[PDB]
Amino acid sequence: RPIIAFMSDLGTTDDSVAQCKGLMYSICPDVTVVDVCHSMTPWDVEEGARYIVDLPRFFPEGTVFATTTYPATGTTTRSVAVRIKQAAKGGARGQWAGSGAGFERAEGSYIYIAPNNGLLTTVLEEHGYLEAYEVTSPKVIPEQPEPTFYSREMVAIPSAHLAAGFPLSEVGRPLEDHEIVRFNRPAVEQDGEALVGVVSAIDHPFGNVWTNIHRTDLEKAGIGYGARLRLTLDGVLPFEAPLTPTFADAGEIGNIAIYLNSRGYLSIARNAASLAYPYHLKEGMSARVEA
Amino acid sequence: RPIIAFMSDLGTTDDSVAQCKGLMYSICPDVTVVDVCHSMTPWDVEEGARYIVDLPRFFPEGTVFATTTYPATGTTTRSVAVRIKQAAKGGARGQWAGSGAGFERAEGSYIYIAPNNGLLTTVLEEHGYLEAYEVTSPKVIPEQPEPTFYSREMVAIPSAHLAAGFPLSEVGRPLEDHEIVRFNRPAVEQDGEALVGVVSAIDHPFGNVWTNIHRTDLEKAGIGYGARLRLTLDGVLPFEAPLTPTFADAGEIGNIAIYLNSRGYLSIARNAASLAYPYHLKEGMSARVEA
Amino acid sequence: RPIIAFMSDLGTTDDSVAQCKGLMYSICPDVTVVDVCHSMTPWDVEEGARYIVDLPRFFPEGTVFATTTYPATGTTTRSVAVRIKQAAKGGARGQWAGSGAGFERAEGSYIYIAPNNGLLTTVLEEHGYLEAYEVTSPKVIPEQPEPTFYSREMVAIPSAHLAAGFPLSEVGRPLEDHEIVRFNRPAVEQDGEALVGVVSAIDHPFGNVWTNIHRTDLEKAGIGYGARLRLTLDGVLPFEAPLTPTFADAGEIGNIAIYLNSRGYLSIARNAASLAYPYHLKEGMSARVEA
Amino acid sequence: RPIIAFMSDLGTTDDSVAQCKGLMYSICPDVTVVDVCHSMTPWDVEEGARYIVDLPRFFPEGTVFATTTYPATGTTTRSVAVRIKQAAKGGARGQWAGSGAGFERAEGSYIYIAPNNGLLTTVLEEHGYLEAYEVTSPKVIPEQPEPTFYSREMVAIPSAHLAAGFPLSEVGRPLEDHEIVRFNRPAVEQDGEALVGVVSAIDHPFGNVWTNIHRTDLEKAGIGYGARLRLTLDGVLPFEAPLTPTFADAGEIGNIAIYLNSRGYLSIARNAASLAYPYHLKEGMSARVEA
Amino acid sequence: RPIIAFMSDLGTTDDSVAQCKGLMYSICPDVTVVDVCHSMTPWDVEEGARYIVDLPRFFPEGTVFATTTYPATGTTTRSVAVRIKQAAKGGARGQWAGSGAGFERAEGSYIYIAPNNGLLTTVLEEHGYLEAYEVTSPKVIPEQPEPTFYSREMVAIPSAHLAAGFPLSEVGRPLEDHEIVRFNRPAVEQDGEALVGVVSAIDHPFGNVWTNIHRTDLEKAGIGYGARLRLTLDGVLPFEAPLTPTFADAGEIGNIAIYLNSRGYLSIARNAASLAYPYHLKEGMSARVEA
Amino acid sequence: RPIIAFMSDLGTTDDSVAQCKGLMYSICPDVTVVDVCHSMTPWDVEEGARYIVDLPRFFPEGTVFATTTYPATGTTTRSVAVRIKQAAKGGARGQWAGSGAGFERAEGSYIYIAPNNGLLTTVLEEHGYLEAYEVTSPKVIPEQPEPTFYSREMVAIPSAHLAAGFPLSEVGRPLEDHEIVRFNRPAVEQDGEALVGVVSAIDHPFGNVWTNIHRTDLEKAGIGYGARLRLTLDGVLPFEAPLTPTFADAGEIGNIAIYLNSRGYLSIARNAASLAYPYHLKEGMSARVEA
Ligand SMILES: Nc1ncnc2c1ncn2[C@@H]1OC[C@@H](O)[C@H]1O
Ligand SMILES: Nc1ncnc2c1ncn2[C@@H]1OC[C@@H](O)[C@H]1O
Ligand SMILES: Nc1ncnc2c1ncn2[C@@H]1OC[C@@H](O)[C@H]1O
Ligand SMILES: Nc1ncnc2c1ncn2[C@@H]1OC[C@@H](O)[C@H]1O
Ligand SMILES: Nc1ncnc2c1ncn2[C@@H]1OC[C@@H](O)[C@H]1O
Ligand SMILES: Nc1ncnc2c1ncn2[C@@H]1OC[C@@H](O)[C@H]1O
Repeated sequence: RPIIAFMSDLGTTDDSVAQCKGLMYSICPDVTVVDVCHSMTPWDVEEGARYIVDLPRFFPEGTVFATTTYPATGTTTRSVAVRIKQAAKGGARGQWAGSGAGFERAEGSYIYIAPNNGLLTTVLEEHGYLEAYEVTSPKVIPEQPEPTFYSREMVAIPSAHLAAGFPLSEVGRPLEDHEIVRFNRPAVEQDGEALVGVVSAIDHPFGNVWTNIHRTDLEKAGIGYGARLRLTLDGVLPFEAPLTPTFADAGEIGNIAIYLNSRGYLSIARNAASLAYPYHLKEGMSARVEA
Repeated sequence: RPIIAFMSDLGTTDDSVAQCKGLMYSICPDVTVVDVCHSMTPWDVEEGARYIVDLPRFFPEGTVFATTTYPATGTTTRSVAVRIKQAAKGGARGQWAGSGAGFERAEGSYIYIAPNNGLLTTVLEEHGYLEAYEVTSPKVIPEQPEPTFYSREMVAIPSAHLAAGFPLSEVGRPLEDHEIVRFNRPAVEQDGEALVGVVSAIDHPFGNVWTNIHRTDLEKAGIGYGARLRLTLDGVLPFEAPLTPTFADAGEIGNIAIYLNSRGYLSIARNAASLAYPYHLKEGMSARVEA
Repeated sequence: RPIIAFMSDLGTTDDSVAQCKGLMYSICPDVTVVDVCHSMTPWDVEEGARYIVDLPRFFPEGTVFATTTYPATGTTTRSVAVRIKQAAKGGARGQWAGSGAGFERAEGSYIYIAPNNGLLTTVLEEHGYLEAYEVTSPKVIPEQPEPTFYSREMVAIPSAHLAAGFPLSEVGRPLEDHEIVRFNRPAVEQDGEALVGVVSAIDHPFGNVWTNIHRTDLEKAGIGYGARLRLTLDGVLPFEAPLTPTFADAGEIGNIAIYLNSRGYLSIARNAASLAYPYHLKEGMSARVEA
Repeated sequence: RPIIAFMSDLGTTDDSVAQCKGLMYSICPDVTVVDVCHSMTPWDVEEGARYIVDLPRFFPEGTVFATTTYPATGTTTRSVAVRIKQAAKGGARGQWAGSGAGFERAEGSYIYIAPNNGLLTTVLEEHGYLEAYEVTSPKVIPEQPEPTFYSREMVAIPSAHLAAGFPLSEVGRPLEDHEIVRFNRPAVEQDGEALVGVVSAIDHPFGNVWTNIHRTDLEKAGIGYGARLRLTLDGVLPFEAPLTPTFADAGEIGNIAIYLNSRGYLSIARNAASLAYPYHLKEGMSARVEA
Repeated sequence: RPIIAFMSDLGTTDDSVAQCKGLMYSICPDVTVVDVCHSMTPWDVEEGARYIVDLPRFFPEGTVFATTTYPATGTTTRSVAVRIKQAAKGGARGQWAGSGAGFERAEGSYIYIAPNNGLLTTVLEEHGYLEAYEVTSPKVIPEQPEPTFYSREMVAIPSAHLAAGFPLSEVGRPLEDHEIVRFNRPAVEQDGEALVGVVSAIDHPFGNVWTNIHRTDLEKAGIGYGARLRLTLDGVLPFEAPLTPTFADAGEIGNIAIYLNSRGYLSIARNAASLAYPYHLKEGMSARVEA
Repeated sequence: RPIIAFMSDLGTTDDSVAQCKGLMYSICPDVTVVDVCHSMTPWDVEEGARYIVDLPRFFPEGTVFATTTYPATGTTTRSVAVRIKQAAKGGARGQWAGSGAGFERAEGSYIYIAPNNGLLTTVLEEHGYLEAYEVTSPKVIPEQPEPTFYSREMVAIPSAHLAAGFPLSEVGRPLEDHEIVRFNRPAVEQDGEALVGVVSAIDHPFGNVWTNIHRTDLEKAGIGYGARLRLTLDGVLPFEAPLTPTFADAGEIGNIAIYLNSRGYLSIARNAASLAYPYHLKEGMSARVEA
């Protein structure tokens, strides 16, 4: 029962994803293809990273993550296939996912395959890796790859072989760490008592505002649930609420909640109302938080 | 062979649904997860209800419906899990779904699990139920649920246990009928000869206009197929057409068709043209029909 | 391991696709339903055709394509079910899909079931067919089909029977060629030595512009890779670039690439930037190319 | 004391109109320049005609109307200057404008100067004319006119000379009637009992809907104030109301009023609410009235 | 040198305002018509009132304000014409307007003529009046007024007569105070020591936000310039700044300024940037201020 | 008969402009106020400059240009009042404006009064100046200026005094050239045979594209009417046409015209169609022209 969890920038409007999947079932008949999402901003590797980084703990060990935005499609670039180390806890607390105490996931239990364009930056940062290979073997990629469709040729296709039991180390040569492209993650800076970050994401479809200010950034400033915060967005929008676990703690529908999102990050929202949408709050806006 | 049909407000733009599915495949390795849709207006329980009420007769017996919009996520609230009674005939004529004479579905064959926020109102109204349980057992939900993600913790996760054969009566204590939250459904009023309802939905992607005026409401003012009807929307934009089975009966493309939709309700459309969109017709607009 | 690849105009916003899938699993329990897309412009048979024409080669043999926009729903019209002949190579070079030299598909290995409304025009043209039948048997369609939902009644339900091994020739009588509705595709017309076609698609989500000017139209005009092209769109907007295999060949991010798409047609893009969106380029705009 | 009323497509966003006015005050120091409007759809002669046809009876005798959209700017074309015959009664009843019994205007009291591109079609149709001259004399136009600004050179400038008392017959040679460009006006057709016209204008800023069905057309099918009428727009959106003098006769705010507008034409509106805007009703939509 | 200052809801897109002006010049040839604005939300008497209430002090004595939105056009309603009492100081400090110490205006120096529909509510409140009359005399209005155009018939035309020296008291009978329709203005309400009002206007084209919280409301709460204010808008968006005289006091371009507008009310802006537009702030949003 | 030509950023939607004008008539009873435009992008001094720079030749000598966007309102900044030197020819040719050979305007014949914020940069660059004074005298400005309305206090008010004959040199102290704020005009660069500039303006309401590439830039590259040009916009849109005097020279409606606009600058448009609007071409886009 192999699983490919499939995240791409291919959209939901044509047969692009179906082509990949058709090939996945062709190569790995017993595969279950699980869509992550296909609507990421094309070529936004940092956004794509966000949709794939917290996946492992939710999936059975041995799951293969075929994750791709491939702007360098048709070039001599080749994908990277990595076996991660830690599946890694997560969420507002830092816990295993599932009922009871959650599913503890073994180490070295997930493979990601992606363009080597930095899409896996946070995956490697947060999970670490045991081994990483360039995907070159004609056994797992086309000998004549479609130039404009490396997401299919260099990710979907080899992902299905990996899911089918194709040995990871046989995809091509091992890559040294410096050969794995990374994008830079701008740090949350200490600017006084304040933590200064950005709006990392508008949380669709709700219009919640996600920051790159992590629980760990907060914990080491002393900020926990109950702490009375000023969260300033866009330089000019204080917001003031206690840090609370959830939206409803804000009381009346529409009230401001400052909370920790399911990924573990400082967030702001309204209670059963959209914060971001009516006021056109966007990713990239500044986010400062002080107690 | 078990099936969970999954309806949420989680959107299709990030890994939220994928996190749920990964846990569903984790808990119930043989499961098939069928998306209903994930694009409902967040927190709009009445709209979510529309997407799930007609589902049972389409699905194999034993299907679990994991249905969720969870505005009260992170609160002490707990989901309700119900075995419905009748799968119930549906459509313009009221029939079993499928080839030949349709597939008759044994009673008690489907479980819904949902926030106990009234999402299941029309499910219970239309199918009845045999048993209802609060979902509280740590065998089916996290001991430390993500405060902001009860749709995962309190729906997706225990739905997978239910699909995996976890005895329904073991999820929590039985709920009495008055403990199951219901929303109020606006009645269709008789106003003289007229029937007064509402545009209950714009039928995307076609821009057909669905009202809450049922066929039973029509055959109460004498109205069957063939009847010249006047249908006014938003109080001002009126329409005249016979009540016909389908769009093409309007004749020319763009012509107004008044019909019964596939859920049995008085609707208005253009034949192979959008009615709602050019005129920005919206859900919530008054709808009056008179013969 | 039966597969139904499912392409409809049903959208992704309600339970319509789920109703179809439920019945698919009801009828063929071991089936895997693979979504192609569901977001096509309703009733645009030419567009629906693009999303289905090059599917066969990507899918395991025996795959059934359930492909439907059904504007004549509720009429006396009946679907056509065809077994196509050659699975047919594609891409910018014309190959079999997959790793290695790709995966050859035996002839007569795929069935399409569709409204008989021309949706299968390009499938038949490109693949040929071995047998075509009207879908009328109450073994495979409802005796009382829902008038407004033939996509489910006359495509979804019967496709599942076909996926389950119901003999194709027993679905109804054989259709002669002339009985299979076709749409006409406008030809690429000559104007001096310029090729005049149309923008056949904006390739979402990338904003690439696809024209109906094929590789054959080009190399029949002595235009090969490396050729300096002037591409005018909408009779106004001119672009000049050499013909190149892929986007990154344009050089800097945002530079114009004129290339052949993964479907084999003259297309235009910005490199890792969206061309169509900032300029509000649309399907149906004229496209003129010249050396 | 001379007045030039100035209607152009020059917009209100730059100094274009101001350049015209400066020259108008330069040439005719005592002049009063009255803006009609400057926001007409560029090059839409029929729309510009609407803005100028009803003007004469409102203005003191001797007023010059400088009316211009000039798509043929910079060509050998020359403006036409005409002394109209009758100032003509107007409105729903047809009357002189002003207090008491209105201000009767002597015949031959108004001059229009315009591109000879049909802008004056309805002016001539409704007022008749006494004399018409091509505007060519270097005493009233630049010897070296700005190619792209004939609205200034060939309208604003000579209009100011005319206001300054430059003899009209001295502007150029007389034009014969066939040399004055006219546009074709769609006739109002009798279709059974119905009258078929068009939405001739959306009446901004109110979103009232003006048709080209005249009161004379109405009192030809027997229709006067009080008559229950059915009015359909865009073929599909029909409306029923008595024909009433004014909006408030509809009773409640938002209620449909069918009336004769201030230019004598069958119109539809809501009472103190916008009709056109919520429904995106547009000029050019068919309009059928039947009693 | 008679002046009519003209404020209507007639828009700037057709000949409506020009028809009025033509008649104004017909009746009072030496008149200067000064446009206030013509773009007010149709029928929004409260909004119309804002554009006219502080005019008198800026205008030469004897100016007539012809001020009209006329939703009850064509009814038995007649306009009111009033001579106001004190021309009344204004601004953020309360002064006479002009160079030097400004220009004092004699009392009883201005006439407003308007629908009797409350448009003059704040004019009367702020200025008082010496005399008020119903406008009925066929000397100043048409005997056959155009039903849909009372703004012209019952405001424009009679204002020109008044501008021309037609005795005010001869326009019709005197109206008692109670006969002059007033609208109610919602009060700034107390909540703790916070002032709760509304966004009374988005100050176009700047995107400044004007509230109905007046200088008096503030310094009645012990809020003076230099006071640190928290201004929450729409019950969501918080801003903090000291109260300052002007925008540039915020410092950097784009910084928040909370200030008193040139009309004397608490307002909020970005310095030389638009506040309202990026945040889609609207008139009618709640505005809460607190020290 | 003094004239104030009045250009501001005050908009057309409230009483702001009327206040200024009221004061202008108060101070200079016999004044004619001529609106330039009031809809400039607030605080965009370069845009405002464009609306005022070519004004003088169109106006009678002695005209006063009250031109203002005043983001530094309420500060210790004071306006500059300048008497220009050359009225300066203009247009595609470089000619005097008016009928015959045009109105030659004497030198030193126009005064501009503006904030000293660089709004007059091009005015001074193109016309030169004879004298310039800071506007400080309480005879021409308020002693207590409205902080947020320096466009009225420091421009409209003193402009009316200047129009009334108030001696220019008495407004305040002479300013040295270095005290007159200028904005930088980026030069058109010679990059080969090419002239590289920008899109300086979208020419509303037509959607023509104006560049800052001047006839003088062209003449000294040898480019005149008839020259076959490639005009590349936005780096990726060649356009190719001869440089022609006017739009119609492009032939068919919608054809590309490259021409010299009425201000003397290289421009591109379609013939009686909008170039900029359908494709969302904007100011600030690159503009290269080569023969
Ligand atoms: N204009 C463009 N530029 C660069 N890459 C593009 C592109 N359009 C699609 N792709 C890539 O092709 C493989 C997909 O993943 C997508 O990122
Ligand atoms: N701002 C908000 N307020 C309340 N509930 C929210 C919310 N954002 C997401 N959810 C709920 O979190 C679980 C999802 O199903 C969603 O309904
Ligand atoms: N207004 C309309 N006119 C014609 N066909 C319609 C329609 N709405 C839905 N359908 C068809 O019903 C089956 C779906 O595939 C869809 O194409
Ligand atoms: N649909 C409508 N309802 C009510 N009044 C209207 C209207 N259209 C224009 N007017 C009024 O006619 C005089 C103008 O001032 C305008 O307010
Ligand atoms: N938010 C703002 N910031 C700076 N100046 C502003 C402003 N709103 C209006 N003005 C200026 O006030 C005088 C007008 O000319 C305008 O430019
Ligand atoms: N692109 C274009 N094509 C044709 N005429 C145009 C044009 N832009 C402005 N004008 C005309 O130039 C004089 C104005 O009145 C306007 O109609």
